[PDB]
Amino acid sequence: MELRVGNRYRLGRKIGSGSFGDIYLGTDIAAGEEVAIKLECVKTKHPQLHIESKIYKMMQGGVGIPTIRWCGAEGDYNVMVMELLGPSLEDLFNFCSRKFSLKTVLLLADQMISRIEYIHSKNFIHRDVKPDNFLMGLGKKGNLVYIIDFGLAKKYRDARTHQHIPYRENKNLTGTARYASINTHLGIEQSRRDDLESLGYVLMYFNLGSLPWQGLKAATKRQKYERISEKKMSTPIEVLCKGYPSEFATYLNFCRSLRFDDKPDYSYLRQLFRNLFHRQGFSYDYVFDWNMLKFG
Amino acid sequence: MELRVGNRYRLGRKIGSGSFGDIYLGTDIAAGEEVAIKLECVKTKHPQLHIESKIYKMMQGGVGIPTIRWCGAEGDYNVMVMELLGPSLEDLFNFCSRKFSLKTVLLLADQMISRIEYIHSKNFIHRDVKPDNFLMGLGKKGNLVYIIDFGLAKKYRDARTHQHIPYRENKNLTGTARYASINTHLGIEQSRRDDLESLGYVLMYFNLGSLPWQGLKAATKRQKYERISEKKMSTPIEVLCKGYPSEFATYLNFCRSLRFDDKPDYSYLRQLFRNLFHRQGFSYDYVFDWNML
Repeated sequence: MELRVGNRYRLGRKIGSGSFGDIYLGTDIAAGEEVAIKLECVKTKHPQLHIESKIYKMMQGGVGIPTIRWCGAEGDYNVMVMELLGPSLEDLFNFCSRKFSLKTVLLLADQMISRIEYIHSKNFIHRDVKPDNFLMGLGKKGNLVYIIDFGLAKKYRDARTHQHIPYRENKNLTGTARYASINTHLGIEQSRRDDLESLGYVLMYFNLGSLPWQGLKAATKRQKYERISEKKMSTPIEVLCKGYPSEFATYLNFCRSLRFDDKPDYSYLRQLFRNLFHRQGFSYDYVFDWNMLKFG
Repeated sequence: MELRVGNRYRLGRKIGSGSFGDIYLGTDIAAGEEVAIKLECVKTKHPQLHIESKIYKMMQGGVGIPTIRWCGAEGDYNVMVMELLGPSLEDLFNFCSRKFSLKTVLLLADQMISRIEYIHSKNFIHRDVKPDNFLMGLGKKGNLVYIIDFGLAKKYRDARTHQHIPYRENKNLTGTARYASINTHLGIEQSRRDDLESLGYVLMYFNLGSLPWQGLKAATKRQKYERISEKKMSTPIEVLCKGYPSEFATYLNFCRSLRFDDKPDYSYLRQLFRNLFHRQGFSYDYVFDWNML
């Protein structure tokens, strides 16, 4: 027979995986809406999915935040049902043969910095900023970048008093070593500035095709991240951003300078890229590389 | 047979002397890792080790604080094993022909000011700030400045009431006289302002290569101190910092004006240098002087 979670959610193909497990394609039969079901094995060891849902619900209403359909349990699984979105930026990147033009990077950067700014206004740091955790909407929302996966996210200040978490060393879960900030590598607690730094890397990855510390291929020993850490701290911003508009190097440097508790000047950051956008004479249409690909 | 402390670490070369003990090289036989061993003879008239191990423990979790591995009582000694770290800022200074470039000095100044700030948030004052008490980490943490040696550390306010300690004078000089603040030389009770003033002299030591009171000939130690104090008190900060970015002069001045119980504004003090780092067009890379050799 057919497999249906909840009652209304027809389970489907395994379309991917996230932090708390796998992401399956599903269908709300009682509504005919294709949705995304994420299910974590009831008792793994650290049942973090009931936590992620909480965050999504705190962010509910924000621009570019996926809507949650249902949260609950079904046997050996606790399922979260959320809005199915378009391809991730990684998919689109590969789709474009791993080549984003400056305009698209600038067009994207503007929205990515806004999603990041929003999570922070709600007292949280994302902690795992990568091209996979951003998706494009569908249909009418086709030009809006969405931010997903609040698995490694953390509250960085009291939601009432707004008192920032203290400066100490990390005793938590880390994200992708490839887009990690230098502090993450130094073993320091992550905060607002670190989310923006990784973005600097995501942006440079989109411009470069791949990062310099990417694919070092180390030995069988436990830490390959030691090489990444090194390659990363040894590669100066001026060399990394070589051959590109200074706004990118100026972006990374600024983020590196910020103190653990400084509130970032987001507008300044949006300002750098917009000025460059207007300079190169770009129209602010939401026509991206992947839209032009249909004509060659 | 082989010298084995607590049946866990083999003892090695004495690599120095802490505030009240000797630091020996050690090897966690099991994990093979290199550690640092501090020893205090049980028959000491002024046991501090049990006090110091406690302080390191309170400090645990802070950025740049060394880890204590084990504490044990051997036959004739009390033992405190802690993680071994990299070279100190003195060993690197000397390695670098005793010359630190502006950005290396600024990049360190920021971390050094963070550590002191941290300790103060824990209700303690270091009271012996010098380059020897600052060590770089190992491997990936090799870009992190650590603070060590809490042997002379004193609590400056109640752990609960936060009632700052009383003003007292006629005290004795505590710490290296070369970096000791003018107040320390005047036998005045130490507080937060003193830890930061001394850090000031440490920065200029890195800039200048030597300090105006360093090298005075004297036989008697109190005579030594008397001379050092004289030169120090008689050397204008404006003159001292001659030719270096005013920020340093601004720093020492600020420090020498905080009232005894004043809560230093560590952000302003850091903002000076971060602003200077910025005006010099310095970029944020973790490559230091010693890395260009």
